[PDB]
Amino acid sequence: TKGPDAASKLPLVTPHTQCRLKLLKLERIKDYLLMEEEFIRNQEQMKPLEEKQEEERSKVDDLRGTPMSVGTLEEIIDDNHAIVSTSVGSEHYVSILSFVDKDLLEPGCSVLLNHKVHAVIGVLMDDTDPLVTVMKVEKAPQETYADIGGLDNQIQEIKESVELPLTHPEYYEEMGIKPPKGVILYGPPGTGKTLLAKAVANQTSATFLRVVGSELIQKYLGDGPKLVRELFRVAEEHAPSIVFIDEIDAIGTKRYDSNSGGEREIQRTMLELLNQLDGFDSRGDVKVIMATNRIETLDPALIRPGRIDRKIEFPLPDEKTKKRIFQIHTSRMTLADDVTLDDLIMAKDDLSGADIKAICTEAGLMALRERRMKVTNEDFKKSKENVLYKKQEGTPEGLYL
Amino acid sequence: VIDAFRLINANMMVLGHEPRQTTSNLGHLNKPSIQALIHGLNRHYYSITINYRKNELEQKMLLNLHKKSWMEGLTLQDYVVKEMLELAKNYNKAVEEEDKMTPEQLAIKNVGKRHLEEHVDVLMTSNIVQCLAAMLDTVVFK
Amino acid sequence: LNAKVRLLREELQLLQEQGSYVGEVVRAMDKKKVLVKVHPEGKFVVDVDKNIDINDVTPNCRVALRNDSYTLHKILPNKVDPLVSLMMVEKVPDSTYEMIGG
Amino acid sequence: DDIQQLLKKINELTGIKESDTGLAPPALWDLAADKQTLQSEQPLQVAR
Amino acid sequence: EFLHAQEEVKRIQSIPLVIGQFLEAVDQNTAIVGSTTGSNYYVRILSTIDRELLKPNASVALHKHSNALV
Ligand SMILES: Nc1ncnc2c1ncn2[C@@H]1O[C@H](COP(=O)(O)OP(=O)(O)OP(=O)(O)O)[C@@H](O)[C@H]1O
Repeated sequence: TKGPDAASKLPLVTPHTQCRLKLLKLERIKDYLLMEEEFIRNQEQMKPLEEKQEEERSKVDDLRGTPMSVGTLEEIIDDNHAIVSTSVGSEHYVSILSFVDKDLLEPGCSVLLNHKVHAVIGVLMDDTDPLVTVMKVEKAPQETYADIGGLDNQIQEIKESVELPLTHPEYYEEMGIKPPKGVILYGPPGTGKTLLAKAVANQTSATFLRVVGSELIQKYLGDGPKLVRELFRVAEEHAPSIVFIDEIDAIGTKRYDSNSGGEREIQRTMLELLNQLDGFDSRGDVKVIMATNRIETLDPALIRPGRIDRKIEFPLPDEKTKKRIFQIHTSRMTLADDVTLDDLIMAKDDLSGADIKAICTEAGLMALRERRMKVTNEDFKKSKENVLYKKQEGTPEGLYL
Repeated sequence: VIDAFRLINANMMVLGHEPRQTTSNLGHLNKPSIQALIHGLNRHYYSITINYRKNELEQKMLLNLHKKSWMEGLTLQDYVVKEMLELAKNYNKAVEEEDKMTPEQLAIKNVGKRHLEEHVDVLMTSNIVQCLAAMLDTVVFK
Repeated sequence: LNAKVRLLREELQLLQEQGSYVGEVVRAMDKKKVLVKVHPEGKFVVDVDKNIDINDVTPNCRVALRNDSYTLHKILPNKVDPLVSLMMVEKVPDSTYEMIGG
Repeated sequence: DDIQQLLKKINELTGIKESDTGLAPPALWDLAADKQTLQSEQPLQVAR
Repeated sequence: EFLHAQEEVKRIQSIPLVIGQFLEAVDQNTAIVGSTTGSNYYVRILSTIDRELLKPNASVALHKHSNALV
């Protein structure tokens, strides 16, 4: 078992402006962090009794040499001569006793031994592939939901799938319904799937797991799926948690034959991932979130109940969600009275949140170009033209219809 | 790389290892100190000071050996020496002429808050010896 | 002057000592210990010297590791095999700002 | 900015790691790890 | 004695060496070099060797015991 993320450094800065409250609020936070520094600065200073001038530890120091080799603990023998192999397959039946706890003996778990006499040292090392331990994150990026706006249905769905289960199972318990496990978020690019992922990551009581889809292309043949299997094992070990996979349309796509025979072998990774997700045995208590731009291209085998219990679409904000995003973004910046956000919202269609961020930033940049900190409607009039120029479509369907 | 070792029994380890009664020799013994692998296995051991036994007749015989045998001191054929000398001096003259640029720039530079090239002791010695060879050429013979 | 030169030549005797291996620190724990994986051979656990504090050690750093006692020697930067070749910050091109077109 | 500086320095100054494990409680090496262990440590060899 | 030291330093590099690839330079008189055996060592370089030639990967011979760049 384990715990999760430990960021959240007082998310109550609620004036959000140049006010003396936020001067008072943050200086309180400075006071408690300086004291907790001073609490650990003198914590060791008090009670000179430094482990009773030392005892017991000397034995473990002397018994085990300075360097400790590692190996795989093979068949155990009661006489402490369990077989162990080094990295080069140097299998050796060797004694194993010092001031060492002999209860965590299993085939296949890494064990530590002496460089010279190959005797088992003690600390059966408890660590995993660093390629995954790096993925673990305990720093919430930004605000949970306030920033996001307009996706009431989508946020409701994701909440029901993830947050509610690990808050109150009373309903689930009494009704006997197992909460949904897999969720796949899909939609046109920039709709904000990543935004919502970060959002939940900011308010997840459990440890978060982050992975990009194109991360299991290990060069060596085989290996690979072993990576994902170990990842799932680690995630299961560390208490309940959520595993997020971005751009999943890189390891599973229509599961088509080798064709040219290159044997890309990514198909093997996809099959192993699918097996781990749902096949035989039991997954345990682990939630899964998947994000992609194209979902149809995903092979059906990966996408089915028991693996992705929810498919959540993220459409382009039309007017109301569009207005929500627009004024949410503009809030943190000074704007003029004459500005008419609704005017721009109505004027333009097929506009995504990323474009809203870009257009507001560009309007601010243009205003700075004019040397005016305050913005004007004309600033937005120029910005929305500049930003929306790359898009050029429309067949000559201008007369027949 | 030779070295001398001697073991210590594990019965008297309560007593001092090597009772020392001389600072100079003890410090000289420690000057070699102990080798990495030596510490890796220094226990049950204590290196003992070694030294080359006094050597005069052997030393003198070897010294005579070097002059005539271990390096060119036949002293009768001891004296290209006029064939390749021209070419060696040509190389070194060209090289020194080239190297003379760097001191030029160094001097050119102002205060500002690779001139050292020597290359002259070699020429000095070589061509002074060649010129001295005239002594053999004109008197020692004929 | 030339006593100094002689002393420097004598101090060049340090070349006799064999160099230390190179190992990327897989993970550093407390109590002055770190598990490192040297390239030729599998990973192991080693004790750290006094020159460098533990906190300086982080996962995925290239520690120069003592050859004999398997004790930490130093830390080294630039754990980037061919991509530094693409870094090419050096060799600045011409100051073509003025001679750009209209 | 001083909040972030204090947070970084206190995260450095925590040092509550000490993942030092593997030893047995002093009730079994009581008559065990004492002499025979190190009395056989050099002699008791290893067979591949 | 100075001349003796100089000639000893020059001799230091004459002994048969082992080829290998220099990896990079840490600081003057020190560097990291990879051997033909594949292992990567942290060694020193003599003051005689000249830097610009050392900087590129290229190839270099090491002392079979000290492994120092020569
Ligand atoms: N409705 C919105 N409200 C607030 N911010 C939004 C909204 N829509 C988009 N954004 C912001 O604009 C960004 C652009 O979209 P994003 O980068 O999330 O792309 P995506 O395709 O949805 O996800 P990914 O980048 O993982 O493919 C969002 O991440 C978010 O920061």
